[PDB]
Amino acid sequence: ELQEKLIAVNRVSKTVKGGRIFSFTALTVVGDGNGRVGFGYGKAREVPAAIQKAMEKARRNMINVALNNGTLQHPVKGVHTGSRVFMQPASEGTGIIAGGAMRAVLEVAGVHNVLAKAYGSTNPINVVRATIDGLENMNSPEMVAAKRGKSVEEIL
Amino acid sequence: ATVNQLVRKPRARKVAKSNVPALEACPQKRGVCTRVYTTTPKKPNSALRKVCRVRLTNGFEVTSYIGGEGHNLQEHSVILIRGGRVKDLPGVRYHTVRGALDCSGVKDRKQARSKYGVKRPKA
Amino acid sequence: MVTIRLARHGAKKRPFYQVVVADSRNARNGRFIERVGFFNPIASEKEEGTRLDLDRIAHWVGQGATISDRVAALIKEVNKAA
Amino acid sequence: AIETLLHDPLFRQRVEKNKKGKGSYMRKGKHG
Amino acid sequence: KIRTLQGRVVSDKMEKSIVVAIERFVKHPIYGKFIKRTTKLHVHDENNECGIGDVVEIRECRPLSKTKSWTLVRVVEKAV
Amino acid sequence: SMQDPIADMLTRIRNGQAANKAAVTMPSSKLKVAIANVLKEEGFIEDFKVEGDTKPELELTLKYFQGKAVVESIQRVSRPGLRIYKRKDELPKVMAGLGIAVVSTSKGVMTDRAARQAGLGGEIICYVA
Amino acid sequence: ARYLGPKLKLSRREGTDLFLKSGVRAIDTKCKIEQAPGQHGARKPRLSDYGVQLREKQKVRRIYGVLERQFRNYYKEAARLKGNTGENLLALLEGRLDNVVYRMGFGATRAEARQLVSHKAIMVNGRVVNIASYQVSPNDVVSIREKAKKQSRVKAALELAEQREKPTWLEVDAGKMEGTFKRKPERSDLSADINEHLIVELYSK
RNA sequence: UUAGCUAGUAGGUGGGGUAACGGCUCACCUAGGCGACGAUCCCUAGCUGGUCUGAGAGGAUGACCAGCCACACUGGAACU
RNA sequence: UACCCGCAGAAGAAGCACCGGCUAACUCCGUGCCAGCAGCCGCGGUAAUACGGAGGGUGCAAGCGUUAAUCGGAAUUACUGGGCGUAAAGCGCACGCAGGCGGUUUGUUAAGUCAGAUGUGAAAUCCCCGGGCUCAACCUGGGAACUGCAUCUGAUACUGG
Ligand SMILES: [Mg+2]
Ligand SMILES: [Mg+2]
Ligand SMILES: [Mg+2]
Ligand SMILES: [Mg+2]
Ligand SMILES: [Mg+2]
Ligand SMILES: [Mg+2]
Ligand SMILES: [Mg+2]
Ligand SMILES: [Mg+2]
Ligand SMILES: [Mg+2]
Ligand SMILES: [Mg+2]
Ligand SMILES: [Mg+2]
Ligand SMILES: [Mg+2]
Ligand SMILES: [Mg+2]
Ligand SMILES: [Mg+2]
Ligand SMILES: [Mg+2]
Ligand SMILES: [Mg+2]
Ligand SMILES: [Mg+2]
Ligand SMILES: [Mg+2]
Ligand SMILES: [Mg+2]
Ligand SMILES: [Mg+2]
Ligand SMILES: [Mg+2]
Ligand SMILES: [Mg+2]
Ligand SMILES: [Mg+2]
Ligand SMILES: [Mg+2]
Ligand SMILES: [Mg+2]
Ligand SMILES: [Mg+2]
Ligand SMILES: [Mg+2]
Repeated sequence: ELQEKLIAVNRVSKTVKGGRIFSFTALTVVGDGNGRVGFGYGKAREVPAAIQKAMEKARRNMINVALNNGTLQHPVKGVHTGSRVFMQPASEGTGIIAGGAMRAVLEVAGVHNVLAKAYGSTNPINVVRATIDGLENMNSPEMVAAKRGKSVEEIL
Repeated sequence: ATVNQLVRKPRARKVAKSNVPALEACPQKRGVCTRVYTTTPKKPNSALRKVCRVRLTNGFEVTSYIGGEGHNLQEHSVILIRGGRVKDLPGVRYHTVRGALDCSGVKDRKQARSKYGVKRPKA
Repeated sequence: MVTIRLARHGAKKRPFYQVVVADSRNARNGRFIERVGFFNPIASEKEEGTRLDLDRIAHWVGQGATISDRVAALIKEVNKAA
Repeated sequence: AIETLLHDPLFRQRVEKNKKGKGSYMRKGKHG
Repeated sequence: KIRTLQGRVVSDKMEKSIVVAIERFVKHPIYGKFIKRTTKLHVHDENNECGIGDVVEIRECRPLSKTKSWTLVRVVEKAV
Repeated sequence: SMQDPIADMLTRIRNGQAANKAAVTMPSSKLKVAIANVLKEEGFIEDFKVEGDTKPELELTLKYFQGKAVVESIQRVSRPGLRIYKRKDELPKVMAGLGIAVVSTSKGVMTDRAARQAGLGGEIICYVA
Repeated sequence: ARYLGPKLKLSRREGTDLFLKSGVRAIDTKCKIEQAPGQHGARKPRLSDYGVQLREKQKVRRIYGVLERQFRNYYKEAARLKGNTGENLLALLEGRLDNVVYRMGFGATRAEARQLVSHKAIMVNGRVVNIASYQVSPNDVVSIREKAKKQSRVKAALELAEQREKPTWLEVDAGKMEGTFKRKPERSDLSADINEHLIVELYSK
């Protein structure tokens, strides 16, 4: 019951006296189709192993996200390193309007409707992180009410 | 950057010049083959790439690449150039249209025929 | 002078006329003072083919404006209907 | 005009790029 | 109940005439800053009552000269 | 020099929130006081106390819920360099209605929602998320 | 303006049964439905993000027998209309006259239905309609005209339909050969496997 | 990488002229007027409703249709 | 003329681009840094999914490709919406006119600001709800919109005087 998407796999090298030692990084993400999402970044000498590692990493250190129905609660910006990332809640039926790495994270999270742009860098690893941050910071109405000492009716 | 600054002196749009200026915003132009000759490309490539120096209708002397396997162009042969620059070649910014004016279609070609001015074979 | 007249505005072979107050010198479909109704000869059953803002027309007439023959006819028809 | 013919870039000494040796390293293969 | 503009008198050298700068506090189209833009006007005044640096109220009228199509209605704060 | 006082106040508040300070004092002004009151009403601060005769100090008491701050973000919108006025239809919704936008209207300073209800726009002082 | 070629090939490509054949004979018997078409069928390459969406789009288009420009137009219309976009699009697709006919059971296949429509067989509120792309509104009775009522194909189609699952949103008479389009269908009435959302996404890049 | 420009020039008086106000024009008097909120000079260009693109803000554009302008072999001029 | 009815018989009616990655679609043969391809990265020097042909597929379809040109993507002139220690970017340092901005209280004014009304903002176009051509495009009724300008009547927190 946890859908998992491998966002990207990338070959990285460490030079040694002999020559180049290659290795593979694999950036995956997992989620339950509701709030919970986690990204994993696993590295190994062969790809499948790396992917597995990434998956494992994802499965621990998840994070919950308040979702008003199928979408976000209000427009949120998230940043991390180079990627800065805007994501705005949307009407039913619009789908996930978002690019690449960002899309994948959203999909697993179980947001079905978003308008989302990635400014700055689009380094998948950074962008996913940024997205996660954005999701995390985003607060629900109830939460806000609790914070402020009011009812959800009073805020609307 | 400052709003005041902007007001004083606003933001300049980066004026991008054309890469095919001898066309003069035309989709093709006619010209005559002043000379026709091979040229070697730059590194890393190797070839004898067929090119023609072309005096265009609008005064401009350009040099136009000649696509396809084989061609008929001589000096004083009227042809249609179209824009498109061969990358390996320094100074070439235009292709001849094959199958327009004196430039003939490519012989024996049976795929991408339209790009090489070739009619559909009857059988 | 100012005239009340038709102004061909439709498709090819399916003309829909607009009735307009307009200086006579101007072109048929060009500049006009006021659009005071319309007329549709290719009108189906169960729909108003013609409709004239009659008060406006009256006012224009008073002011001292001619009425095209067709427009006059239309007006008459409207009156009859009423 | 033979010397000039020999001179032309056409007839410049090509050397084949390595695949396993010194210039071995390709960042991206011919196919993914 | 007439359309009338205020403004300072920039100059009063030419006779039966003054030039009156009218300030207007317009919003910028793009940047949304509010700029003070200025409109010099050649205004007619019989008797030459206005001094320089003088605030003065003026109305629009039929053209009295080439450049002159505004006439003054009253003077205010003529201190030097 | 000091050019914007409201902005300064906002900044102070933000810093207090950051630094887990109980209270945040500053020189008082009427507008500032009004803003504080508005905030209190909306529930972003606990209390404000203006104190003094000759030179009175406003003293806000910041709010913390479950460790973290309540005033999550707080921006000056209009500012001396570049003012912003808004007609009642153009009034913003901060955080899609969860946050508030303090707006100075002819019937006093108030939250955006209040202004909307009234049926009047005005100068947009600050957003508070 | 139509796909005239092999029908089962398309189905194979898709993966699923597109109902491009009458449903007398099970699709497995007519073709290797699992294996994709061509020389490189057995190989199943891992499909891209764009690619899956594209495939989905094709599937829907294939099902209804709609070329691309028309499809695009439909999508645009859906977008314009109030409410969920994908759902709207689906509804629009359904609303097509030929589709309606097929649903009723006067054409074995959608293609057949389309053909019938073309060949002046289908009256819509007593007026012969020839356009397959015609949108059938609510409470629009839609019938075979008396000339085409005698055709053996029509009865066969009806029979086939009777075996198939009936749609709730129509109401059809086998004896009278006339059906009433009662209401535009809710998403729940249509097939669940269609990921309209993917299609929507595709037309936003 | 165009900084100064202007003597009917800016204003006044009085004649003349116009369907009409007006340096529109003439005579005399005053010495002004415009300009870094870009005058003057140079290059380009018919303007608008609109069109295309864009999430928008913008950007580009101004075929067709409609409004306005100017022109009618080139340069002048009047007559009716 | 549209439209309708009858007649015959699958009869008269499918192509163009692409298939190395970006980008949906892969194999065999020939050639072998040639011939050629190419939008970018690049491919080709005898096992080429990148050249040419074939078979197979993919995408569009009475069109399909190329070229030109505009906006987009380009937050790559950044008002919305960027930056300047080392990536391009802080005048060598000051004074200072014009300009921009301006602590705090009360009164007043009402210029900015906000509200409401009036006049205007041509028609068409765009958008909304409808109607008419078998459908559509197209035509079309009514609305909304035309973010503005001017005036009048209020409001006076904020800015200005
Ligand atoms: Mg970058
Ligand atoms: Mg067609
Ligand atoms: Mg929609
Ligand atoms: Mg005189
Ligand atoms: Mg006189
Ligand atoms: Mg943009
Ligand atoms: Mg001539
Ligand atoms: Mg002449
Ligand atoms: Mg592929
Ligand atoms: Mg090719
Ligand atoms: Mg061989
Ligand atoms: Mg080979
Ligand atoms: Mg090789
Ligand atoms: Mg090949
Ligand atoms: Mg571009
Ligand atoms: Mg831009
Ligand atoms: Mg930058
Ligand atoms: Mg350096
Ligand atoms: Mg530097
Ligand atoms: Mg320094
Ligand atoms: Mg102050
Ligand atoms: Mg006012
Ligand atoms: Mg108002
Ligand atoms: Mg209009
Ligand atoms: Mg209709
Ligand atoms: Mg004051
Ligand atoms: Mg005041």
